[PDB]
Amino acid sequence: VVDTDINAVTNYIVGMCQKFLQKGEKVTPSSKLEELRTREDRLWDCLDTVEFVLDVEEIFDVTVPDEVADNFQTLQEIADFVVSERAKAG
Repeated sequence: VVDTDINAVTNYIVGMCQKFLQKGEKVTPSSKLEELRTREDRLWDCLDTVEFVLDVEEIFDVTVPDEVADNFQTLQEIADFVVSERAKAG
């Protein structure tokens, strides 16, 4: 996608997140990740965030510092971070 377009990046990241989830589970950009049920029929936890951040780093070519990753609670925040990093001059 256009990696500085928040709509496109957010839609993409929602799609990525859905692959982690139990069938029929609903996720929106404002959903608290920790309230979501994963394929393992358990609630999303710190491991899922670590894995998801790595997936995002791979696809969008951004570096997420641990301090940032440790404070993510929603997909909108992740999409916002991706766009902000890609949009930065230099």
